[PDB]
Amino acid sequence: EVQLVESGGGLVKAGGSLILSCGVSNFRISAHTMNWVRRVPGGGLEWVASISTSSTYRDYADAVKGRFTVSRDDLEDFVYLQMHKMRVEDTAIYYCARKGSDRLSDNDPFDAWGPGTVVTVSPASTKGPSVFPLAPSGTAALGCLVKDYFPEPVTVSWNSGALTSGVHTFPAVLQSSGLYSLSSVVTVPSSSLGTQTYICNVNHKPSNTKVDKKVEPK
Amino acid sequence: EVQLVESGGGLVKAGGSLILSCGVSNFRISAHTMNWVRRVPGGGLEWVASISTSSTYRDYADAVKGRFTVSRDDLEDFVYLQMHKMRVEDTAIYYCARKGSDRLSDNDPFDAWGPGTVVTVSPASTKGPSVFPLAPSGTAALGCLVKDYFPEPVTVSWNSGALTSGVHTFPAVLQSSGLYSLSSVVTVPSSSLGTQTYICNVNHKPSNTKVDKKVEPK
Amino acid sequence: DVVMTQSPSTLSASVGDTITITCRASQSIETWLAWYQQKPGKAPKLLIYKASTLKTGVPSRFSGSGSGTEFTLTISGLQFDDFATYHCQHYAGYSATFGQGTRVEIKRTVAAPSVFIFPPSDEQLKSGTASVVCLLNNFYPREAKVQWKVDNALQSGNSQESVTEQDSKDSTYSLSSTLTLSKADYEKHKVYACEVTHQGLSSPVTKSFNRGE
Amino acid sequence: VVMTQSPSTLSASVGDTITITCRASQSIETWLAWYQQKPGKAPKLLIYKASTLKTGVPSRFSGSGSGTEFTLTISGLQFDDFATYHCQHYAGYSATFGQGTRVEIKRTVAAPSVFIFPPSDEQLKSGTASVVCLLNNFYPREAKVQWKVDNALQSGNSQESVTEQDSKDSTYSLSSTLTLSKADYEKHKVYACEVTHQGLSSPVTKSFNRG
Ligand SMILES: *[C@@H]1O[C@H](CO)[C@@H](O[C@@H]2O[C@H](CO)[C@@H](O[C@@H]3O[C@H](CO[C@H]4O[C@H](CO[C@H]5O[C@H](CO)[C@@H](O)[C@H](O)[C@@H]5O[C@H]5O[C@H](CO)[C@@H](O)[C@H](O)[C@@H]5O)[C@@H](O)[C@H](O[C@@H]5O[C@H](CO)[C@@H](O)[C@H](O)[C@@H]5O)[C@@H]4O)[C@@H](O)[C@H](O[C@@H]4O[C@H](CO)[C@@H](O)[C@H](O)[C@@H]4O)[C@@H]3O)[C@H](O)[C@H]2NC(C)=O)[C@H](O)[C@H]1NC(C)=O
Ligand SMILES: *[C@@H]1O[C@H](CO)[C@@H](O[C@@H]2O[C@H](CO)[C@@H](O[C@@H]3O[C@H](CO[C@@H]4O[C@H](CO)[C@@H](O)[C@H](O)[C@@H]4O)[C@@H](O)[C@H](O[C@H]4O[C@H](CO)[C@@H](O)[C@H](O)[C@@H]4O)[C@@H]3O)[C@H](O)[C@H]2NC(C)=O)[C@H](O)[C@H]1NC(C)=O
Ligand SMILES: *[C@@H]1O[C@H](CO)[C@@H](O[C@@H]2O[C@H](CO)[C@@H](O[C@@H]3O[C@H](CO[C@H]4O[C@H](CO)[C@@H](O)[C@H](O)[C@@H]4O)[C@@H](O)[C@H](O[C@H]4O[C@H](CO)[C@@H](O)[C@H](O)[C@@H]4O)[C@@H]3O)[C@H](O)[C@H]2NC(C)=O)[C@H](O)[C@H]1NC(C)=O
Repeated sequence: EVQLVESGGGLVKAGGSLILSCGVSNFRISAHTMNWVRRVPGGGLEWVASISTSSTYRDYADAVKGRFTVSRDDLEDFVYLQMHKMRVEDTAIYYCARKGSDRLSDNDPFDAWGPGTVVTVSPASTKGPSVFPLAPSGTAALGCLVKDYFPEPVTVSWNSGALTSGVHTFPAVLQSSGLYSLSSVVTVPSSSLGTQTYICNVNHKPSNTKVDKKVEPK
Repeated sequence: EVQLVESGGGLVKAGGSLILSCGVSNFRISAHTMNWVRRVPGGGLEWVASISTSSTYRDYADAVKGRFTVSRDDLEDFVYLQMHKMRVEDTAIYYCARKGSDRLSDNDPFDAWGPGTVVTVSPASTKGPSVFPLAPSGTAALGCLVKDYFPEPVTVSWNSGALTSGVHTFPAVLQSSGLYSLSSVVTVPSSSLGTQTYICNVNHKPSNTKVDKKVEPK
Repeated sequence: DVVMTQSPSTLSASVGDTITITCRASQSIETWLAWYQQKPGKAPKLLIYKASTLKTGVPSRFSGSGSGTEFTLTISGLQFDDFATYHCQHYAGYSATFGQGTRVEIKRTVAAPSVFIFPPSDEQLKSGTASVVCLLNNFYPREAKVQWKVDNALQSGNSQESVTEQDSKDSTYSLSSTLTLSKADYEKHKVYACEVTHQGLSSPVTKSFNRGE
Repeated sequence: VVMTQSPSTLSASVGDTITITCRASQSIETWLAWYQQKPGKAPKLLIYKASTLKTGVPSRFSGSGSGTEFTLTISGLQFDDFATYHCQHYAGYSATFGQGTRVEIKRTVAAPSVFIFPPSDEQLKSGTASVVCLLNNFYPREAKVQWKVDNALQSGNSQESVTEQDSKDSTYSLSSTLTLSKADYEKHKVYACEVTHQGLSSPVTKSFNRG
């Protein structure tokens, strides 16, 4: 028996990027042309890429040609597949199989395969923010809490840029959901809380989302 | 300018695996020793891997030695870093750095750096499920419902193996949360809904989180 | 460039049946075909490494043929082991292409789905998530369609389906579909229904419930 | 090889001449380099071979030392020079780094003004509660925020973010967000934020009662 061991596969976002790799055991890849194959949710096998013995010639299936790059390491026995700007239909199990035979030739089938690794390309390429008020309970503090937006960045202004003094817009934090969240605050005179209107202008160019939120006492 | 661009960042789980890569422009990599570096939570740097010209030598810091693997592929100008068995202290920005000078020598600093890509290792190495009843409305169907776990499997049985005819447990689905869900069901005589107490004895075997739930009419 | 025209897309049979399958190349190749088995979610296994040319260690029940354009695979009395997918491959020096695999399956008469709908448990709902489950308990063949309607509004994009493979005692397929909604959105509407069509049904089947009733 | 760098934070005025020291656990000859790093940016090389200034690096940066003691001197701090800095031992096919030094603008100690914000009704109706504690205009940068719900120390359910030094008053500000589902937030009443900081003689707590 001989073995191949795919790694790196998981959840992805459309127009995002991932890299797969395949290790091996009981054999050396330095003799073999190495191939990537996938099984789509529709159940059919698609060939994806190959790279020759001696790393000479690299070839691709026409759905991934130009978008993907195949790579190899003949010494530690690893193969790689960069997947730049993935499509929703790049969702598949991705297998790494060796072109091979007991005696090798200038043309053979795939005589050993690894168990395959799942890749899912979720269709949400950009997510637009939610915006929530940070309500002011001398000097008072108020703000806006931008949340659940992808990718960065978000820009925030206050009163269309007329209110700049005392404003702090914080660096975003990356949540364990894979989505970003930032807060923008401003300190102002407590006396102005009844008359002055405070509006934070949240712009998210990647989703083409603009939100104007008025922040007022509860 | 010299151009470097990392790819393959994002979220990972403790005990999990990832692969980084970096590609370049305005230079060919083959004349350079190439490196990986990270910025750990204290704002300090750590060096992570170095691969020499012609892949002659590969050296690593003790924290990542035997866990990680660097590789390079000069004929397309790419460098790779596998990260098997990631741990929470590997949470950092990662960068692909060129060892170099205006005139290259036998030992040099790191001159050209890519903009970096973030890697986060979340401590959720075995996230335990949430388990919920599917309540019966001549033949009735009942069941149990598993959500939000990693890794697989979640295992299910009916009344500790006393019930087996008409039992089905479905293949898991990968949610947009990056966590699994499934359901288990059984069909039984409607007359027995009053007398027989159906229960599902479950386990998330990775975390060894043993759960039970009685299923009865609502 | 070559495309493979494999036929049928699904073959129905039973233990001891001799079966034949056929891959037809869209333009001629020099007998460069090979054939694989694939069990669900597994790696494929190579059976035949050139047309009619069985790989060593493969069970003697397997066979095939090739004519430079038309090709076959044949199995000499199926075992319970053989009820998996089969794929043809055309392999060139630095590329390959495969047929849309012939799924081999255990045959029976058509059987319509018993449909059941489950509301979310109160215990799930208090946590803030509502998972509504639709169960097609047993049917044959595999191909079925389920759609969700909330307040008679056809839903789109908020459900995940999985099918169990053939049952060990009756060889039927089964499907479950999970409609996912936050507690907020779920309490916004009353009726939650699933509508099913299948080979055995003369009209669509709908199961529904009213939230809170 | 192991390295140490001191001080971990260096506070100075514009125009000052400052020194940052690196000490190696064993002799590394002159095989050491220095790097400037801005927030959110990859490090830029300043000096190598201990003293060799990189082509295009301003002359105000210099380095000296051999064996186990190395120094980076910045002679006349400009606003661009207030950054992270790191000593780096380099060898034919490897490297290692010290812990780094952060250079900031010095000002008097300023205690944070603390504010706590409960979740908005809108967000709360969606099923998620994000309270936000704000530490406004403090100096130096080290501050600690602890969340307590019904006097229960929270852990693992909050994230923090800190601004860079304010261009006008040289202070920092910090926001901490404690995130909880609607199911978990309605369980407990009081939500507090305990702040400690060099400018506070005792910790300051801001709190609210749910509802
Ligand atoms: C004078 O004559 C000599 C020959 O006598 C000429 O030299 C030859 O020049 C050819 C044309 O430039 C080159 O052919 C091209 O090569 C590339 C890469 O080929 C790689 O694979 C070769 C085969 O190795 C296989 O097969 C053998 C058995 O035959 C096995 O032992 C081996 O383990 C390996 O098996 C694996 O791969 C198979 C598929 O390849 C699988 O079927 C197996 O199961 C298994 O997985 C190998 O020998 C080559 O060796 C290297 O060659 C490099 C130079 O090319 C050299 O740098 C290096 O040091 C090695 O010696 C390679 O590793 C193919 O991809 C090309 O394919 C064509 O590409 C076209 C597009 O570009 C396309 O249109 C067309 O359809 C084809 O796909 C092509 O075959 C020869 O490699 C080269 N040979 C040597 C020894 O140098 C010389 O050029 C000529 N000069 C003049 C002026 O006339
Ligand atoms: C005939 O055969 C002889 C012996 O086999 C060959 O001599 C060897 O040649 C190779 C290639 O020229 C040498 O490797 C390179 O040596 C460079 C200089 O020598 C080193 O100096 C340092 C001190 O500065 C010493 O510490 C070393 O021990 C060596 O003496 C060296 O700079 C170079 O570095 C490599 O890696 C760096 C990484 O960045 C690259 O930048 C650099 O370009 C290069 O790739 C190599 O190590 C080897 O040292 C020679 N051996 C000796 C001394 O005999 C002849 O070259 C052969 N001639 C023919 C006809 O081919
Ligand atoms: C003449 O032709 C022969 C083949 O016919 C070449 O021999 C091969 O040479 C390579 C490169 O030196 C060898 O690859 C090395 O293998 C090491 C492990 O070898 C043992 O274990 C393996 C299984 O794991 C067995 O197959 C093998 O027989 C041994 O028992 C690896 O650890 C090496 O990796 C290290 O070195 C490289 C480069 O320095 C680094 O990039 C790696 O990170 C790592 O540090 C290396 O991959 C190969 O094993 C040899 N094959 C055989 C059959 O012996 C000759 O090299 C060639 N002559 C010349 C001068 O090129």
